[PDB]
Amino acid sequence: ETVVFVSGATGFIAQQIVKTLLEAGYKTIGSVRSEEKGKYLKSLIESAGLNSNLFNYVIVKDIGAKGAFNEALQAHPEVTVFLHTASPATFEIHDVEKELLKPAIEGTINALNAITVYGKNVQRVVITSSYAAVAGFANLATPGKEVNEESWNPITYEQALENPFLGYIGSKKFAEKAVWNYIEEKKPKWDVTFVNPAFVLGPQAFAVRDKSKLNASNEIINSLLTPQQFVGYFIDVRDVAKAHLIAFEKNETVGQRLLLANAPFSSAGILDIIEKDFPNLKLDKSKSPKFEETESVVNNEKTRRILGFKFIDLKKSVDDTIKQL
Ligand SMILES: NC(=O)C1=CN([C@@H]2O[C@H](COP(=O)(O)OP(=O)(O)OC[C@H]3O[C@@H](n4cnc5c(N)ncnc54)[C@H](OP(=O)(O)O)[C@@H]3O)[C@@H](O)[C@H]2O)C=CC1
Repeated sequence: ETVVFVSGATGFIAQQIVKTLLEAGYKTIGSVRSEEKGKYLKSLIESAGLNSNLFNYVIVKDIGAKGAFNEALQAHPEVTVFLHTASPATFEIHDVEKELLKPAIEGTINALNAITVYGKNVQRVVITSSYAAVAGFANLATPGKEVNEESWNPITYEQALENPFLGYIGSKKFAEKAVWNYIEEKKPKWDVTFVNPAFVLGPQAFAVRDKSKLNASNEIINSLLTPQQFVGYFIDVRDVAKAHLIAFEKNETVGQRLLLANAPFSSAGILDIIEKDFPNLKLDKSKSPKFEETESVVNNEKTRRILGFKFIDLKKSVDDTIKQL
């Protein structure tokens, strides 16, 4: 009876969501940008021993476009759960409002409109948001201070306009705000849950494509193998994926923001792990790091209690990432 729609299903996080849904036996519909991406994903699922009869794809070439999901939800009236995992990709930015904040905000509204009008059987929407909407960064960072599932990044709309880096952060905050504004205003019959991941690391659900460059967050790792250093909170992608299932499965997740952050990390600390665990790689050397004393402290025991499983630690995450390469 439960049919789960997953937007942008070929992505790094979304492929792990799709794999997790199928291991749990859920009928799954993934949106892909092309027939080839859909056939490719189905073949990955087949070659992994999963029941590929549980998976189908729909072609949605442009996920932020007006009405982009209208036809998919006509063709699949059985959808009861909609995991909106993806925001449209962005590239070289010249107009931060028009190229970053606008497509992010309008993309989520356009998706919510289509769900409300065409997804008449949808009971739960899960929004993949971001830890960026929860804690403050750069000069707005609050090192030593606690953030929890109710905290918001204080960045204002105008502050987000200043440069692409803050525009990306602001895009996450104000896209999620658009969802909250849509609920209060239009009062849809479906319930919402948010998953707010920090830096997502870990192995790909199925396959390599190109060992030379992985998804953006995992370039924190592959850059070392291949370096802009980083600091903050990490979360293993498999924990992000499991959290999306709990997000629609439980009643206590309605109106909740699940803070998907495990433990602090640095790029140097990840290099230390690769140095100790992969001796045939003795790599590259750096030193210009940040120290975590720019980061808020995460209190997410509420999330960890709702999720009810133990997170994968950084060593296992990094080890599993390297093994695929
Ligand atoms: N990874 C992280 O650390 C975090 C990621 N997120 C968010 O989660 C989402 C995906 O994360 P991740 O999986 O890591 O990124 P990936 O690049 O691995 O996945 C990107 C996905 O977005 C799809 N996509 C992008 N633009 C469009 C578009 N215009 N029309 C249709 N499909 C589109 C891609 O389609 P194709 O496969 O066809 O290229 C791909 O499926 C992003 O929105 C990201 O901001 C949130 C918090 C942290």
